[PDB]
Amino acid sequence: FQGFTILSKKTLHLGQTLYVVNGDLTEVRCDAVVHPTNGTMSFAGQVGGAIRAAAGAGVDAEVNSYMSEHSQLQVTKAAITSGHNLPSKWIVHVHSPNYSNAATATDALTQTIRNALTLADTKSIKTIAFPSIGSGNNHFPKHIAAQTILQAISAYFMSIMSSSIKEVYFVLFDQESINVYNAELINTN
Repeated sequence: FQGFTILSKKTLHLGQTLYVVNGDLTEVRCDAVVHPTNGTMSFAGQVGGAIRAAAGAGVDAEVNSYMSEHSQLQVTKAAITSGHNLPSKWIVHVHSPNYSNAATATDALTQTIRNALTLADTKSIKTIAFPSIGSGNNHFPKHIAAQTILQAISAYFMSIMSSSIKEVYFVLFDQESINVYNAELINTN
């Protein structure tokens, strides 16, 4: 519908490629999209509302059933459901931490990203699209969040034998967040 622009692309040491893209996360054709959420797996805010709108009411049944079987999504943890009417096959729901005046806030965000990627590997996901995580309701400053997330991804790929994940897209809707991710990608290797 709206289309996309690729503002930056960078390949990491062992060949995974990260992209900073302007567009609508729910329009990307990829294996998985990331849904930052809370312990009750709500679809709230700009990103969560858009995901639910595009996925359709069918996702509600699946998320509600997931909680019947698995209880709430604990902080830093991830869970996968189908994407329903989304053009991506899976939704990776992640419970990101809130920012706090402690180094533990960035550690927890690192673990959230590591857990999301690890779970995505279990499905042999090849391409995965992230919104800007941690900025917004979780209140991380934008640069700190982007640094933490990009470094967690770089470190993930250097901490496993191999991964199915070949491409990671940061799909951002505002110039401010594009500028932040573009700047931090330069320091991501």
